[PDB]
Amino acid sequence: TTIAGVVYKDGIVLGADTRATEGMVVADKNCSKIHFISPNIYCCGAGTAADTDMTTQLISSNLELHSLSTGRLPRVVTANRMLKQMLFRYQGYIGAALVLGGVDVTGPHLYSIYPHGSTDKLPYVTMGSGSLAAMAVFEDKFRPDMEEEEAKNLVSEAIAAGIFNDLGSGSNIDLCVISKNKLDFLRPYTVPNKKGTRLGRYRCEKGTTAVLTEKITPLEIE
Amino acid sequence: SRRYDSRTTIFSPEGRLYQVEYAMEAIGHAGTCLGILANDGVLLAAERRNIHKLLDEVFFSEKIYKLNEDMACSVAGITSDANVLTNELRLIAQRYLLQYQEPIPCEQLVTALCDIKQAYTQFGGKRPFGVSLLYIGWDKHYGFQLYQSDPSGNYGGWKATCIGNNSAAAVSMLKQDYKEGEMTLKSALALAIKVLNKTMDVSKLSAEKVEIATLTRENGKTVIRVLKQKEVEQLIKKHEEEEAKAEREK
Amino acid sequence: SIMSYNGGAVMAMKGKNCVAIAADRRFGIQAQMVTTDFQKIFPMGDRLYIGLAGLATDVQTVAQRLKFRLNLYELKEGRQIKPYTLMSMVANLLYEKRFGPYYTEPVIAGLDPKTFKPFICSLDLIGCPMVTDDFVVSGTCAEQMYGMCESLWEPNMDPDHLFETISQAMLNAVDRDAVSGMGVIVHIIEKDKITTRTLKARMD
Amino acid sequence: MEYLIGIQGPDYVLVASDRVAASNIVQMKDDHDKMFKMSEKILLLCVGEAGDTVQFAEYIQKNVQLYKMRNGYELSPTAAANFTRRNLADCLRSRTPYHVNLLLAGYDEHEGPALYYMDYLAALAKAPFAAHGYGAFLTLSILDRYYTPTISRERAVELLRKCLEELQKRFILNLPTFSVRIIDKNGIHDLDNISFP
Amino acid sequence: RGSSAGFDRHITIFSPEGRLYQVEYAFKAINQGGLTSVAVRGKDCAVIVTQKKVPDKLLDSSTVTHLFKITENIGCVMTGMTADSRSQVQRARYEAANWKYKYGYEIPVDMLCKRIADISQVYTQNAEMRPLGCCMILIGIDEEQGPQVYKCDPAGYYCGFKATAAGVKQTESTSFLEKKVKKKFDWTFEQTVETAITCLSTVLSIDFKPSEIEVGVVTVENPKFRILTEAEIDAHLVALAER
Amino acid sequence: TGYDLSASTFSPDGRVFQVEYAMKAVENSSTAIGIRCKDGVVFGVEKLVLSKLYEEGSNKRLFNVDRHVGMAVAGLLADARSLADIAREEASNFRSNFGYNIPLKHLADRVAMYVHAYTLYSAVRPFGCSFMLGSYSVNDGAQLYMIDPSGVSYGYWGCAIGKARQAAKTEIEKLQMKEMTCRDIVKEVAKIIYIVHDEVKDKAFELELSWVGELTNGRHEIVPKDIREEAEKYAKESLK
Amino acid sequence: TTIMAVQFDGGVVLGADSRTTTGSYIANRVTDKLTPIHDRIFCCRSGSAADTQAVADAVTYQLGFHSIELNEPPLVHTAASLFKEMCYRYREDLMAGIIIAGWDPQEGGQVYSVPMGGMMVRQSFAIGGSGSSYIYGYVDATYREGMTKEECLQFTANALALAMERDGSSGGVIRLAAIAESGVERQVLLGDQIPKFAVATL
Amino acid sequence: RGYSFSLTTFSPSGKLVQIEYALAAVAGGAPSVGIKAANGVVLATEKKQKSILYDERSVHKVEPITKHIGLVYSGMGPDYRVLVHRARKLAQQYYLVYQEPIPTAQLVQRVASVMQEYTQSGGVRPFGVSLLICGWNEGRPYLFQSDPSGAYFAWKATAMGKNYVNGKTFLEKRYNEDLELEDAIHTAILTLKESFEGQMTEDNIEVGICNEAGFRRLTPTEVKDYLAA
Amino acid sequence: RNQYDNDVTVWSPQGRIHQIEYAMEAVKQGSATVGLKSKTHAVLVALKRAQSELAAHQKKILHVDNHIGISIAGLTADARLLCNFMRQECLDSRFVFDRPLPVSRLVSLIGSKTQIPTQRYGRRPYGVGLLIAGYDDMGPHIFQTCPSANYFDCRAMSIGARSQSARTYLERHMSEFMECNLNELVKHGLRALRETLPAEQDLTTKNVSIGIVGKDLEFTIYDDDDVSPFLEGLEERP
Repeated sequence: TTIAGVVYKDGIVLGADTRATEGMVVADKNCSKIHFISPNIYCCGAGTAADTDMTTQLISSNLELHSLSTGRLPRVVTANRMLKQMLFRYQGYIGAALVLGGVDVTGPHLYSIYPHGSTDKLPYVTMGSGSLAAMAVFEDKFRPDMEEEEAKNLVSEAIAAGIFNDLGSGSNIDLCVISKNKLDFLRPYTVPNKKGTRLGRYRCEKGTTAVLTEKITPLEIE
Repeated sequence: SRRYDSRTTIFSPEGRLYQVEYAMEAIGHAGTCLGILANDGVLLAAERRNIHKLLDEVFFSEKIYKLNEDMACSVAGITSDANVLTNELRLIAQRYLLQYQEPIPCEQLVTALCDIKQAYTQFGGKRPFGVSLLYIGWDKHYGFQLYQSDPSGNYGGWKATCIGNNSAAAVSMLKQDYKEGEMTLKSALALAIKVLNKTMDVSKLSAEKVEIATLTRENGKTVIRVLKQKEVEQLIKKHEEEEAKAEREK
Repeated sequence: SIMSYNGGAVMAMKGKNCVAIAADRRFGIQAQMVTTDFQKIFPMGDRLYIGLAGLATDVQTVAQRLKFRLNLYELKEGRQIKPYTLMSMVANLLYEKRFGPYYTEPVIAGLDPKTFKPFICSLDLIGCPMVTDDFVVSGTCAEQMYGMCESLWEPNMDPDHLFETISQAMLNAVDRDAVSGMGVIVHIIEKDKITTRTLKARMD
Repeated sequence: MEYLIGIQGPDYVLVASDRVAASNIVQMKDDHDKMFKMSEKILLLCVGEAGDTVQFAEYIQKNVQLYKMRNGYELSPTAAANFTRRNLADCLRSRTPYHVNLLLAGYDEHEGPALYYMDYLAALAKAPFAAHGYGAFLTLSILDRYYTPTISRERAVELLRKCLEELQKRFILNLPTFSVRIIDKNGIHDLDNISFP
Repeated sequence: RGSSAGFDRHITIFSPEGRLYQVEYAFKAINQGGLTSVAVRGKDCAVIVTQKKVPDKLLDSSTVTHLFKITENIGCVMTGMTADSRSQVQRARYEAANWKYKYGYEIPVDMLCKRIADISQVYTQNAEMRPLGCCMILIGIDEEQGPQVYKCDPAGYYCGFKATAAGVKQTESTSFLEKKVKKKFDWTFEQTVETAITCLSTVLSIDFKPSEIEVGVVTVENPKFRILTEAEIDAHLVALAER
Repeated sequence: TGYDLSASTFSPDGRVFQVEYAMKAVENSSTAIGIRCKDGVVFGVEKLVLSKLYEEGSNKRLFNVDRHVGMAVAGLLADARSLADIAREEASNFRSNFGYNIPLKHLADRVAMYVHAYTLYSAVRPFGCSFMLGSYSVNDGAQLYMIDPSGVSYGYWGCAIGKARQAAKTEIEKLQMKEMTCRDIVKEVAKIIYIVHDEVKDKAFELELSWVGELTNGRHEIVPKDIREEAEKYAKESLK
Repeated sequence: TTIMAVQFDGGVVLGADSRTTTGSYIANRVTDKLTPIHDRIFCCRSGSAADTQAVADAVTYQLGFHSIELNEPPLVHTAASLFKEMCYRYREDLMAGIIIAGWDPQEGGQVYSVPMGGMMVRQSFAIGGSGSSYIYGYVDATYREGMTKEECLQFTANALALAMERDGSSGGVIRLAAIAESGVERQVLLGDQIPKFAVATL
Repeated sequence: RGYSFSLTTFSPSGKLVQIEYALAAVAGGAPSVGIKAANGVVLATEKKQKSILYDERSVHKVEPITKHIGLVYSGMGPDYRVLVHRARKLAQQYYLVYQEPIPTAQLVQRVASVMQEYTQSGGVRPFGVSLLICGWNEGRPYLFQSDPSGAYFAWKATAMGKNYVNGKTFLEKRYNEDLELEDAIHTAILTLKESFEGQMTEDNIEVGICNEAGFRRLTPTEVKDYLAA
Repeated sequence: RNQYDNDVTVWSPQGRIHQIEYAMEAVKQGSATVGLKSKTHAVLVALKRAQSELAAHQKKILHVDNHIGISIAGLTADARLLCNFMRQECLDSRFVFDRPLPVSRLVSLIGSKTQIPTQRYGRRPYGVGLLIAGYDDMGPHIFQTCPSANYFDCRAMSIGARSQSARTYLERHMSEFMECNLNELVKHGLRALRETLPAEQDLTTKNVSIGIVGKDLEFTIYDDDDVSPFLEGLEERP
């Protein structure tokens, strides 16, 4: 897994791959490692996938409560604190490593959360297996106050480096662009690798397979 | 605090439980309901008290409250306590199914709920469940069954009965008309329309007032079917025709 | 491998207005078979099926708990459950036991009751949903049937081709692992009907 | 160590058990009864770790007879099997796991005979024949060879004696005598104990 | 009209009209204290004024005060039973700090008053426990909204106000204020203070001295809650009496 | 009225009559006074001796809730002892957690909230005791707080509780404690108690005194008998 | 990591590096271990980042409540005592070493050191972390009674640079703070701003 | 801890007098109205304030439970706020479990279960409010009414509060199933105008609509635009 | 009228709790007993009542520890409850600190445990009055306890029916008790208790029990057999 985030001038860009692996065999080639916490806050998850998904769902619920109770949009520090307190209560057993990003009244805020409850507010972070390659790309080519296009290209290059240099990551690049005014969720932002066309046709004709029993049941419709 | 307490779960000098007596009285006010057993099936029938024109129909039935594949329960009394009891019943049946991987018998289900109702009578210092509700269903052991329940926590198996308003008149009509072991679902429907017309204050059963559901076995799979407005319209038309033919004779 | 104690394999595939779901029949201890009539696919609706592989006791327990919750849902709501909803319910159920988990990897397959749109999914040991558009697997011979399906599968297949595909895949896969086999059953789901067929397979 | 065997048929279930109770090198008892009847027409056979067997069996017996007294009709074998499977499965996660290997047998007037199998992990299964213990490895191949679903009860007893004599010749442990009893519509019937002098 | 049945007057249950007589008696308990408080918000500042009646010289005037500091940027004035008041401000402080610990930012006054009102609701709903005979007035600066004034009551009403009054002279004070806000005004800091002090002095006929009252403020320039000293209060008063 | 039988009720005019009835009780108790001064604080009690049998030091109405703070009570001495236990617990927990001697303001607030919890619920009656706490710290200074059964806590330059609260307050009001010091204050404390004591209604009293200040290095203690005798002599002589 | 604190007349100086490591990989090279518990009270954090952040937030909560209910500015001894009870009660779970410093009117500038195990010790100068080992000698030699604010700042910067060059876990940019009655003056030394010491250079 | 005996108990007639009395308080509550159009549903009520000093924007009688559900009340405001908070918690529990927005029917079932839980439980009074719940699920609108007893009914259109009998008569006179929400809003505003007893303005009332987009409470500007008719 | 009396959590309009006064009246009915002390010794003397001629008289005086003994009055069930509590307190003291528990701290604990129920609904005061007697490093002590949890410290005291005669006798003769031998002290207490008796009745070995504690002497109860020497030299009724 390779997730990455960056702060540009007037918002945040998050990026991630789509390869989910059970062991060393690919299970899902178009996974969504970008989750919804709030309309203005989004998160990307790595580590134990179930832990990440359920934690993000829980905090999304609590922030929905908080936001519609207050009548104002939720903040990022709230999510970060909820997450870190939960994860510390469970003492690292839930293996949810998260990069959390959102835009609120104070400004764009991006957090990296570790399973044991640590946090760090950064301008750019990377987590997962390709985190080191993505950090390399960012430490090389990151500059403060980038334009949106430059930030998108940077994050794409970083996720691509994690893809083409880590076994765990692959298959696609996903992007999410949060700003003060809009949210652009780009699921197939890039397709660096595709499956090659099958040269030979192996379609099996009818009767290729034997059968020892058959039982048809009609379904009533109205 | 002793001063502010009703002290529901106590006996009376005559030996009565006044709270469950009063709950029965409240059920006497509720919209009338009845169920009729037959050789081939059983049917619930109710008087839909909420007959206002503006009311929508966003539910399968107003009162029928299906519980399981093989049983259901119409209601008389407080709708809130009814909803709670129906939830408890569904939980009970699904617990039995989780345990034994067979559908629950109706007698066991009714016994469980009646024990729950009795508990509120005996201890807790809480008010009883002011609900009496019919049960219909099919079990392999005894087949089609009809059961009645009271707030007291006591139940009985009936071939045909009525609860709610004018239940006494309904039963007086049912005793003479019901034929033991000599009924079919059509005849039972007709008798239901008859006693509903006799018991209800409405001059004629509009087919908006009534709600009917039937229970039958088709191809080893029981079905619980709420009769549609056209069906019950045809039924009341047939009943009016029969009443006119009887009157025209004399 | 606690999952390899009972073995087993479950698979699902998608087609044009149709889904197919298949599973082996063997119930066996780590090397000893007991029965060739084990139910690993359980019906959770009119045209929605779930398929479980892993420890057989957890298979049965999960199916029972799921039928419990599902019947309550169908009674309270008054409608049949949607596949995505069942997926979410299963994930919650498995994550309730995140410590001391049910050792099973479910597979759900069905059509949306309103639009009759195909749906397939898989969940991890602890309830990680994984929706796909082509196929999903769970079991010991997963590594085999992944490549087998990657090759044979083609988009927008009709039910005939879908059956031949899933059959060839399951057979050529389970023939190549020890602890699964002893026949295989294939349920085909489409809007009008349900079709179930057992295949002739090597009982070795 | 202990050996159980079950043979379903058209109209009957045949079950057998070894009558040995052994703590260690020594054999304490030679007339141990591993068969518990939960009702008139269903039997429960239990083996495994000591104490867990009798505790669990008596618990299930209590619950089944309680069902009978409360509701007026006995449980079916399928219901009893799923009940004991639930109670066993709930416990393996708990601090008190019952390590018991079971084999249930019953006759239903409607559904006919039935034989169920569940291991200590509580994985249930309906089988035409089944066995437990290390001897099952030897005897299952006999049944797979000579078993037919139309088998008469005399032939079933014969097949049983074949399995047991193979155990006597080929199995290291000493299982001299075996209890036998048949379930059918009439009820549970005890038979002459199969012995090998 | 005002019928009664059972223990409707003795505990919090519905009368035949549904009035909950008890919470009304709790409202009377606020006026039992015998003091009055006034609040008013301007475009850039909010204030709260209240009487400071020392019955005995021996009492330390420093200790006695109905103005409290919930947070750095929140202050409140309590009217009614002093004990229930102190309980409520302690609970408010708890809720503020717990909000900070959980959600990572300073609680808004609206959420605080809503929490306090929900708490008072659980009192007026349950029969065991009486409603607290106090009403709270909160002032604070919301970054987006601006200055804010909210009042709580024993029942649970938690509305937001341009200006408010609480105590024995609540009706007279709000009659006074409704005329002022009906007329347009700029509502600067000095104008707000003058308006509040004039409302209090008019309803009471007191013609206050410096010690006779206390006042607290929040300004967008200085959002921290500040209780003005006797010197600043006298400075404002001398300005008022001159004009 | 039926509204007076529980403290979870309210009068139609807004009053919880149980609390008023409770403070009647402390008003039906022998008086006690505490007078704050520059150096520290002094306490004084009119401990009515019920019988010649009871020993000197019986029914002690002056407690030490902590080393740096003292206590003086009226009303039901049982409830007084209970609240002294509560205060000692609060002080101990505060020292254990925050590492230093508790401030008297916070202590009085905590004690008052514990009192105030009791006047709300019907399961529990209000306390029957009103009491004064007194402490001296070099940073905080002399501090005196009086508490009532209602749970209201206020600081006082001089406080009185009991039957003769009013006359005691007058005699204290003419005192001007602010300039004075403890060694002087003890004497007119004795004077005031000897004044308000009713020889006819109250048969006899044993003066109980306690002080705290810089002279004690911030340690509340009972008066040495030499000074107690000197003050009692001055009081009786001035009494005429 | 390396954290350091020194008491001068009328205040204190806090210094710490900006490196936190997971193994040999630097997850964050600009982390701020200096944490404000209160306006005049600060905390440096060593050990498990999770444990230190958690106990810091809880202490901030408790101390804010205590300060606001007292209506007086809190004490450094009080904050250190809170940290002490927390770290001692959870000494088994928490691998955390803390050093607390602040200013209060009653006692002035104060530094307390709460190492692992939950003991509390007031110190004139106190260092912590993996890198404090390498500079115990430097502080023992260099320290002198009566140092000033700028002198103590330079002392702390030199010490932290010496620790940073040697210790792999410590590194990054030096973050400094000085606390007094006036307020907090924070500054960050990076690159050439950091003091440099000549290598052997044979 | 708390009283453990029911304060609501059966009269010899058989009626829960506490429930009847809570319904009386609801009747004395402020007017409220709901109209289910084919394309949407509208919820409205009057927000009449005792004085101009009160801030209208401070508090809303129309509160959204979710994106696609919002409700309004007549009766006791604090009780309404307890209920709306618990309802939000219930809906989000459903969302955590099923990852699908709750149907309004299940929501009102659950909150009615709560309202039942209070009348039966000990040491408590019933909730002194009745709610109108609106929703858009399965491309269909809904309108429900939850009484203090804990009983939910479904209406095409209805009213609550003062003069609800006359309002319901007027509404039955003026209701058509084929209406769009644009005309439904006018009918609801007219219904409130029947019993408003004043010159209603954007501040004097509050309104919200539910549709395929979701639930939203109309701002005073567009409320004024609708009031122009 | 019945209001303000049925429960303990109800202050009267006159600022009193009637149930506590009633529990005290319960003690005023009980069997009489005396406690007095000197520089070195503390004595507890009791009239043990008999329900009938055949019945043995009630055990008024109890052991708590070697250095402490009590004499009860009123409800013996409440008495035995408090005595078990006190025994456990003293046992905990010896277990923990390996020291005798001081009498003052013990009565402080008793007052606390006796005060908690009288401030709560659905609980009653301990309707018992005690006289404590012990010897500690300070010296002999006599503490009185009431259902009202307040306790007292006294050179001499008597609680029970017709105790006022004993109290006035003790007030008259308090001067000498401080400097007395054990026999003289117990004889004084016995005369005091004799005043409480009806004029018809007279002290006997059967109806009297004595409990004595001192510096070397542990708490010792002298029953009917061994109580005769103490009363052997006593004068007749005037």
